[PDB]
Amino acid sequence: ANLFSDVQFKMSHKRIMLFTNEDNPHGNDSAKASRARTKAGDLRDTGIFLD
Amino acid sequence: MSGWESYYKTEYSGRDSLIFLVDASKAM
Amino acid sequence: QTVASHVPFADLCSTLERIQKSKGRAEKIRHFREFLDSWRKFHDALHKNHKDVTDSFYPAMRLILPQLERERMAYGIKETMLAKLYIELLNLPRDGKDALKLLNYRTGDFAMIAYFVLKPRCLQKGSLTIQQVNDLLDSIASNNSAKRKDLIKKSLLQLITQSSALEQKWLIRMIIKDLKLGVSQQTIFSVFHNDAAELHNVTTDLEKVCRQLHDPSVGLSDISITLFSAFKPMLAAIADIEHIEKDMKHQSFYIETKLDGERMQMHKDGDVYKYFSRNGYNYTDQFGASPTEGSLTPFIHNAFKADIQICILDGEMMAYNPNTQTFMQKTCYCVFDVLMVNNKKLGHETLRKRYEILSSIFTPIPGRIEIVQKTQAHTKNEVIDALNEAIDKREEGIMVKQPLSIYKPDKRGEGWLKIKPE
Repeated sequence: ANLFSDVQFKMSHKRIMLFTNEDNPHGNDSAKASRARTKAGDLRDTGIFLD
Repeated sequence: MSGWESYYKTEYSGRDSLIFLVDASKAM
Repeated sequence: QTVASHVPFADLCSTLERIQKSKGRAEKIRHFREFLDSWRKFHDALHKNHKDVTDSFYPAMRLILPQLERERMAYGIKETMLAKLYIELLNLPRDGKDALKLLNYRTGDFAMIAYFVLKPRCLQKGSLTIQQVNDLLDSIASNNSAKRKDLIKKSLLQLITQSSALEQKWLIRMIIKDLKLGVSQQTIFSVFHNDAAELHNVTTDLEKVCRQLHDPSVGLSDISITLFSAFKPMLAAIADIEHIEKDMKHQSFYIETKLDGERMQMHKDGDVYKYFSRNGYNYTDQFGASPTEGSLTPFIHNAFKADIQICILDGEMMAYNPNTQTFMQKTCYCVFDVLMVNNKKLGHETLRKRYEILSSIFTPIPGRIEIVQKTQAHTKNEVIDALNEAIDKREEGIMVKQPLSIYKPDKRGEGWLKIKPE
């Protein structure tokens, strides 16, 4: 998100691609899962489109 | 030597009261 | 090796939260005392091979009492600016609930709203010590003075990203200069030291208060008197005889014959004799600075016993006529108080110990130096008789002294009482 906010040009599409083979990264901690959920929700509200 | 952790620990009387509640319904 | 470098900010934040949560003042005082005792013990254990290091409780005291912070100028970021900066840095949605809550805080303080907003986002354990927080705040203040908001934003982002929600709330409160821990500044100073509030008021500074009043045992009396230094002698207060017995709680007192002499102070150290007046003027030239010079100094060098090497005394200077054995009203010296002997300082000791040690300073010798005549009285009739004797002797009046009274330079009152006919 900080990188996105550092672009002075007008961005029509803001997209992120996550290359990872893991499906349960935070399996040993739930607080990190909630933090990631909140951050993803904030990015979605802002207009960032994630794959 | 120690550290900051060692020094800084982690860390019948009265009167009875009664209220009478009475229904004022028709059946009473 | 500052202690603040080893004390995490999280510990201070937790202590403040515990103080605020506690309802009774006793619990808050206990928490603050425990924190202070831990800090002092760590400081003592760290600076073992010390050289009077200038490290004190200032790093934490300034944060605990932001309203007294004078070293750092205005940060330039108030509640509205803080809410805005939290909005940009956290990349919250401008229309999202958190953004409106931060902005619409009814210009339930802003700190609580910020804590609630940051709770799901911030970490559970910070990594910033007190020294780092103070450095960041100083950088923010300096950049605000220099009109450079980029550095302010960077420092705020660092603080936000390296602290927990509780730490963020406490930092916000410190920046706003509004803590409201439930204990007044006077209580905090009192628990810190018994003579802290008055010292802060007279000096108007915190760092000096923190450093000078570091050891609880050492009071203001010890530091108020120094060798080869001109301090302000105290003075008595006029009182009426009719209520004299009510001045000292009907306890035994000392009656001294008042002498119409100039009040001065003197320091002896080997073959060195220093003199000073009530206003700090130096008159050592009048009586000389060495036993081989002056009129009064040569005749008093032998008076002091061998056991006395370094001493400080205060008394009255007058003129004496041996021919008539009389004292001329407005060289003879009367000594009635000793403030320091050898290494130890007598300021803490009450008047009784000073009087007891006075007899061990030197052997009185009429004409040159002696001990002022005085007696012990506990009745109004004794005071009346003493006043009558003084008047018959042409003396101005009487002095009433309370043995329990302690040495408090630059203060009016206490056991020093001055009785004159009226």
